[PDB]
Amino acid sequence: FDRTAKPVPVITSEVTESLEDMIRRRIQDSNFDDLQRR
Amino acid sequence: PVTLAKVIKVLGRTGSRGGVTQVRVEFLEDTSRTIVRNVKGPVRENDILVLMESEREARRLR
Amino acid sequence: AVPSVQTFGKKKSATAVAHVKAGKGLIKVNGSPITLVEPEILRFKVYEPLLLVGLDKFSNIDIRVRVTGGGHVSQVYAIRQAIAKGLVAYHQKYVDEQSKNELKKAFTSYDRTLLIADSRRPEPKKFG
Amino acid sequence: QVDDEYAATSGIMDPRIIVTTSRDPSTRLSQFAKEIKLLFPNAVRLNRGNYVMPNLVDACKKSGTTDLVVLHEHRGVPTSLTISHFPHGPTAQFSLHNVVMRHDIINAGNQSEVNPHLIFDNFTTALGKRVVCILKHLFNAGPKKDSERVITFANRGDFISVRQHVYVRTREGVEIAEVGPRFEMRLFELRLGTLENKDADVEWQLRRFIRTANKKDYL
Amino acid sequence: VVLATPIPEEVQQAQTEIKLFNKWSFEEVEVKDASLVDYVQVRQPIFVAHTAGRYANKRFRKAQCPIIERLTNSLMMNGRNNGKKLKAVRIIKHTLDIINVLTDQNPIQVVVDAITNTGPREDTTRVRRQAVDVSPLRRVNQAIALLTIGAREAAFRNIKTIAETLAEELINAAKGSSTSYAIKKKDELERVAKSNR
Amino acid sequence: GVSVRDVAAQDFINAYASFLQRQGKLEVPGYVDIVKTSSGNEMPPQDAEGWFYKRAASVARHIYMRKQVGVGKLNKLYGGAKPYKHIDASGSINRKVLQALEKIGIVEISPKGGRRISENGQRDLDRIAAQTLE
Amino acid sequence: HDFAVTSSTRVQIFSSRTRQVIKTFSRFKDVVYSASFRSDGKLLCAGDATGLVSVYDSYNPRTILLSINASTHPTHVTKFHTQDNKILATASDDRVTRLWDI
Amino acid sequence: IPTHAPKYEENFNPKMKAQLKKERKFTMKEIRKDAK
Amino acid sequence: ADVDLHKRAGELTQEELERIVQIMQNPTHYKIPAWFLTLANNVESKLRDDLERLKKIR
Amino acid sequence: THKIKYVLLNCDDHQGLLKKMGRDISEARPDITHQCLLTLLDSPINKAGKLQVYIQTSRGILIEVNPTVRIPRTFKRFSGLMVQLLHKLSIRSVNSEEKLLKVIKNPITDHLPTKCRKVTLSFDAPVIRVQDYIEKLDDDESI
Amino acid sequence: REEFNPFEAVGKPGISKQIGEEQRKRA
Amino acid sequence: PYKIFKNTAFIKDMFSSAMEVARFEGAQIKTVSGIRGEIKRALSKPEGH
RNA sequence: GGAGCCAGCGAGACCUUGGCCGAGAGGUCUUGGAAACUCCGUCGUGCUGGGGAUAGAGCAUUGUAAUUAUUGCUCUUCAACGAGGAAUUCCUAGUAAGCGCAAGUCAUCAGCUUGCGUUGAUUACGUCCCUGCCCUUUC
Ligand SMILES: [Mg+2]
Ligand SMILES: [Mg+2]
Ligand SMILES: [Mg+2]
Ligand SMILES: [Mg+2]
Ligand SMILES: [Mg+2]
Repeated sequence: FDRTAKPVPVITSEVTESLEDMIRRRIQDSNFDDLQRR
Repeated sequence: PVTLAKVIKVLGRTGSRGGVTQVRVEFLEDTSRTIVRNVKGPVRENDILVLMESEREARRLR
Repeated sequence: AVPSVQTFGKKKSATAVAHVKAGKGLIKVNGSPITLVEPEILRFKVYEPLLLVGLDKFSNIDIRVRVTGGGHVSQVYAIRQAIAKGLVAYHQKYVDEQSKNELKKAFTSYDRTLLIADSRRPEPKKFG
Repeated sequence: QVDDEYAATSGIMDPRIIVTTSRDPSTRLSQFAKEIKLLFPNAVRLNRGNYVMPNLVDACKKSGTTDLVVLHEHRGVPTSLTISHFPHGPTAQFSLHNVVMRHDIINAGNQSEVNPHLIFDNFTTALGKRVVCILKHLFNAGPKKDSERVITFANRGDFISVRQHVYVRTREGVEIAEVGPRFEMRLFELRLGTLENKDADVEWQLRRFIRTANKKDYL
Repeated sequence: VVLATPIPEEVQQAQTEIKLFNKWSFEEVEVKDASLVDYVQVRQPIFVAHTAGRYANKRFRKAQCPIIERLTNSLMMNGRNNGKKLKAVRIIKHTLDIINVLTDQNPIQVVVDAITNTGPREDTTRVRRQAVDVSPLRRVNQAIALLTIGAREAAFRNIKTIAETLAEELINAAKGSSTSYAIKKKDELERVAKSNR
Repeated sequence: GVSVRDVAAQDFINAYASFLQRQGKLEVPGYVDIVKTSSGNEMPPQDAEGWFYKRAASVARHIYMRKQVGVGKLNKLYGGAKPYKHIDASGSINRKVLQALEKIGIVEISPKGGRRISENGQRDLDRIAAQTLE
Repeated sequence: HDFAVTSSTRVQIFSSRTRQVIKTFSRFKDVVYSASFRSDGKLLCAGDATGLVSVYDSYNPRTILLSINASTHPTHVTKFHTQDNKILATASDDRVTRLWDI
Repeated sequence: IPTHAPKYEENFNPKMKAQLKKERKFTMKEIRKDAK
Repeated sequence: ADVDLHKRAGELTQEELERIVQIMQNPTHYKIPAWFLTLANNVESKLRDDLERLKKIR
Repeated sequence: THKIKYVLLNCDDHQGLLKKMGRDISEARPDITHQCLLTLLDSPINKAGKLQVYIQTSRGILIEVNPTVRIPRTFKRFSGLMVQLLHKLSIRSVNSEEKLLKVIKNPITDHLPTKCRKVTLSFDAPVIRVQDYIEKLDDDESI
Repeated sequence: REEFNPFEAVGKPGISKQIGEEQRKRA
Repeated sequence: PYKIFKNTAFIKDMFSSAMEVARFEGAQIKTVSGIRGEIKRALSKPEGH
């Protein structure tokens, strides 16, 4: 049967590993999307 | 009888323990005589305080 | 027409509308006498204006107060504020200015909250 | 460029943040309100005891606040979050899913309150840029290069995953230790005005029953 | 002068002098210990305890609070009674009536005697324990708390009501008898401080 | 000159309730002694002999202050809290009271429904307003 | 000058002018044996078959101001001393007439 | 002084309609997780 | 019974107590109003069967 | 207590499990406690109602023993009682009128009488005659 | 890396919902 | 439907027990008129609502 | 148990003001589209006139075609509960806390969410001593 809405996303271990990869992966390159004094 | 003292100055930056205030008080019996004491409760200038002992001088209680 | 003035007294949600006209000293609240105002413990509170300025001034006027809103205490404060404001307004409109000045003087000497609305404004003690 | 509401103060003055809750909050929303405060370096927690919304916004504006955060719950489970930017908006409302507080960890310890590094991932659409602008300015400008604290906002199918980690630069990579809390946040309303003004024009709304709501992506 | 409202003669006597509940004069009430003066206030007469004053604004306005009002506020505890001031006022009125009956002395005077007597002059602070003095505001606060707590606990599940147990506690404290629970606690605190003096 | 509103709320009700009991012309149904006056109530009125007359006395004013009265308003007027439901007072007693009063002539059927304080009744009320004062 | 009557387990105060009960004192559990007033009349004392003697504020039934258990035996007579207020005398079937103080 | 025996279960455990409710909850609870 | 309620149960005189007995035993005579005077196991088994089928799904 | 069923941990019955818990079994003998309350509860002083019993479990748990109680004599049943008291915090009578055993808040002193004398059993301490000790002692206080 | 993920310092019981899903995944 | 409060409504006879509702939480539904909706939550009392 | 009484939020046939019945629940005939609290009374330290679970007998509502459930009212029956261990969370003025009322307005919520009003306090409002988080030393 059909559903109206998106299902709420689920934080599996693989999702954490993929997310935690990107968090670590970025930091090597020091690429932080940050506000800086203008 | 317990001697009386009216506060004249609330001392600051005395390093007293939390909840303790070091104050300077003048005896009602003798205005000139002044003693430094420690207060566990609230206190300002011009309020009157009980001194069971009039000889002890206050020391920083850490 | 008959000289008359209208005033409003507010405390929290309580609002009292007072009509003061030329009369023979009849004071009523919600169609009832000021003597039957409830709570009785706070009746003296509603008596505060009448006793302060002396009863003779009211003897030449009728005051009708209708109260709506708030609780019992707030309603009592609304009634006393409305009565005081109505008396001062009537004296200003149809009586000499010295009388209104003396009323305001002894009045604010006793209690300013009776004329000026008292608002227990919330205050953010915490910074920000 | 930076939005007009933020252009004047973008990269000049640090923000002032107010975090509060609904009337008669449950216990947990009190703790969860704190964790939001600790998340934002310049946030201060205030009790909403009998405070009325026009009174709240006006009092906050008088004191010079930049943004307001109001939080809702259901049986102590944080359900919604709303962020209102002063003086004239915008107001964004957010729905919380999979919320996991830090009080919910044993022996976790205290947070570091240094200015954190920020990561915004998978924000592509114009609305995606707008929401990023709203969230970016909650924090101070100019975090130190060696700051060990990182906050990430990762967009996965309009469900923004929020995480807080502390990293250590090792000789052969980085190791990140999560601090929490964990929660998934989704936009469903964005209005041009303060939260009090219910009549403010809606910049954007989420249509929940559109037949493609099943597979429509907005961020 | 003819007005709708007539003034009873009792109201005229009240106009002559302000008395608590239109029954008790503050004129003869004095604090025995000169120190508790300016922290135990009886100089301003009040007809009823209710005042709607702002005493939590600055640290010390509670000092200026009438002590009868202080006792009334301290009474309404335990959650079920929170916010219930007027019942506390009635309880205090009945308690003063009882105290007047048992002792012909002014129940206001009995109250000030009890609060003065039960004030712990010396206490302890955890370091073990070390003895230190007590400030008069702390003395009066602790005294009211102990008296109210003793009266409450005594009649919590007893045939005695709150009013009569409160009257008994006040009378015993004023006498200085050990029967008063507050007197026992004060004496024990002072003894413990003396042990660690 | 004397009016019901000029009298303290409790005083005349006791006075007027005595008058109804003293008069003896107020019809009282048999089931007064067995009823609780409301579902929320737990026990019948303690003053079994006089409560209906006092019930009549209180009703006899609320028509005076408010010209129009119906059974529905009296039920809500005397209703009370029981989650709370705020059940209204039992309808049967108030209807009998309204019928009982108009038999004496204290009240009568008003236009557009309800009961009006009869010109005889308002005069009667203004009396027992008086002897309370004197 | 309202007069008090001791009957059954209760004491009733009658108004002189109205000649009708104005105060009814029913807290007494067993048979009541006295209703004597003090000289001022602000107090009234009473005796009970249980031997407990109770002191009430006249016209205020509710408050038990002083409750004393004179003896296990019945206390039939309780009288305030006319000259001195503070002392209250109690007689019992124990055949000892204790003189109590408030 | 009075003496009264203690009331206890010989082997303590840390009517049928009530069990139906608990087994409903467990059976109820599982259903959403599959549906989700 | 025309018996004052404030009275204790001890004091009662004989005639009123007999009257009370008559009232209780003869309510209708004195006009007392009338108004004043496995499947679950099967459902349990069915729930268990549904639970077992549900396990079979998985 | 510990689930195997929660059983009152015994020095002899459960030696391996207490080894797994790491607690020395030598101090795992509730029988000594049981014997003390038996002779204590059945003493004439208890039956005369001038004795009340306090138990401080080694873990730090304080128990009230109402003088009215009548424990089972068999130790096996007694263990059955003790496991429950720890779990329910209380014990109720068969007739359901009074709570016989109740766990309570530490420290003991607040439950101890306001005027009271305290002594311990030390073999090294000087030997004293208990009758003399109580006789020389006051009356309003408590021991 | 594994040690310093308390959600999977240790969390309270019931925080992580991994066991159900991997079992749903197996099904 | 048996009760209506603006967008929100309670419906009956769709399901015999609450067990059935939980299986169908969030499902698409629509009326004969064509207004679309969603199964939000099962009501504890009565069963199936 | 009586008697006295005060709110502010809120508008998508079905709702309703009013009359007549019934102890109540609830029926029938018509018109338009608040509590907490105050005063006086009864009980009285007794698991008691606190508590209302379970159970029995009735009087009604809603469907639907079953003697099926459903939701109320009346009488009787009258349980656990006697202030809560080890531990633990939060809190500074209209604040804690108590009290009721209203709307369910695309996320969440169905005796739960939000909002509204009413009663209204004790203590603290100083300190870096302990703990923790920071700033400075163009030392
Ligand atoms: Mg609420
Ligand atoms: Mg909430
Ligand atoms: Mg009441
Ligand atoms: Mg609250
Ligand atoms: Mg501060």
